[PDB]
Amino acid sequence: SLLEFGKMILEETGKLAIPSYSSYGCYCGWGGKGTPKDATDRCCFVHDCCYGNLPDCNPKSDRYKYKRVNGAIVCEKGTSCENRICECDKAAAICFRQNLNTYSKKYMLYPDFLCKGELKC
Amino acid sequence: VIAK
Repeated sequence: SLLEFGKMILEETGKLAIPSYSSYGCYCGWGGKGTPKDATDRCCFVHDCCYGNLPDCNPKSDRYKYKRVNGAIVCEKGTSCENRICECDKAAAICFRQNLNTYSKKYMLYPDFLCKGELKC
Repeated sequence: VIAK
């Protein structure tokens, strides 16, 4: 659930999920269209696509459990939806951390009309 | 704590 993804973000990047990742580029927070504007935005695009392969689950509200062996994210066994939601989130966080060095403030609150074109998952 |  969003509860988890967001604390996972915070633990990983050091930034708060809502301001920093809730409205970035074209795909972070409201995804529907356009070309992702960067790494971080692409992370969100792969993330939205990951949720996409789970039409019968509920990403934002279904809670899963996870632990850290050392720095590593390890998803604990739950329902099949929960394990798979957890795997999509783990990816996004790592993806966010691997591209922190190019995170740009100019893509915060990015206007909708500047997101043009479909891109296939 | 995030998005959508």
